[PDB]
Amino acid sequence: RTLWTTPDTSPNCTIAQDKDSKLTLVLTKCGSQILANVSLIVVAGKYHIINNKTNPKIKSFTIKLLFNKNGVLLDNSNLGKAYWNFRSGNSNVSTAYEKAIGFMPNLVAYPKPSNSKKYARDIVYGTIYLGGKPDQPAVIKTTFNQETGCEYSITFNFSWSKTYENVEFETTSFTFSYIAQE
Amino acid sequence: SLSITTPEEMIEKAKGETAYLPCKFTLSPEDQGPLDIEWLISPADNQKVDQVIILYSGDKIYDDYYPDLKGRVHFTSNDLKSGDASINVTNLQLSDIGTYQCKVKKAPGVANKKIHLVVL
Ligand SMILES: CC(=O)N[C@H]1[C@H]([C@H](O)[C@H](O)CO)O[C@@](O)(C(=O)O)C[C@@H]1O
Ligand SMILES: [Ca+2]
Repeated sequence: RTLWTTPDTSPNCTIAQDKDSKLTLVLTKCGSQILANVSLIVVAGKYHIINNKTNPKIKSFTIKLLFNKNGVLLDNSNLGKAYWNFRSGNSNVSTAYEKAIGFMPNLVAYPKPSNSKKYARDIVYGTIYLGGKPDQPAVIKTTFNQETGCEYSITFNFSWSKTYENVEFETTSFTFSYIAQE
Repeated sequence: SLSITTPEEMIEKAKGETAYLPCKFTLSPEDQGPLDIEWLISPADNQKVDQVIILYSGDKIYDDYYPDLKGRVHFTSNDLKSGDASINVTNLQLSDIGTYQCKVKKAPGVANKKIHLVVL
């Protein structure tokens, strides 16, 4: 099964201001591994058009998905709940899901912060490209179970090093996987 | 240069809960001066200047500032100097709604972040 944002979401993400972005995230369960595909289109606000000549210190921002013990997305996540659900065709089933523990990042594989520093294996790095241009790389850093105030979390950090001038923040797609809770 | 992750951020949390206000920073090699962290709030009274909340300065925490937050605000990291100036605010009230600012300095490096906090 597939748990997703749908493939053409309306704004569903709030980073700097309400509904300023479109996170596309598709999670497909392959037994104990989740196959994940992600991209971002920023549609308004601080991160919409990058200009590091005028704003040299805008270099990194983060989106958090926080889940409860049932794998249900929490309200205070950056991603909104309305169109995060099990798929039906190119959309979602009509009723909000109640259980998705099989899609959660495994807590033994990726423990919450403790007296132990999290190992680097709890992170996956990828490079995506703004506007699909090969000379406009940005880094997507994905961390499992970093966050407080939840049972499970997936954190997406987007960052870049180049001085971009009037570059719209809309990315190519990246595939990764992670170990499922069950 | 010195920068902070998500330098403008919106955060929502429910009344009675604990807000986590992130201020994760990255230094440049030139930033060899003393680390200085300052958090401020803009009062709901728009005619009142910003008020200090909490400081980290000379490897010490100073928190005898904004009375409405006294006792409810703490730095969260066990190793702030490694790049984590985040704070939490306990037992959120509707009156905690507002814009919070984190200022990170390590001379000559400087950066700032603003958080719009909403309490439901
Ligand atoms: C898709 C890809 O691999 N892009 C890479 C590009 C291209 O190879 C060249 O721009 C084409 O000439 O080179 C970089 O140094 C750059 O421009 O920042 C790194 C970037 O990751
Ligand atoms: Ca004001």
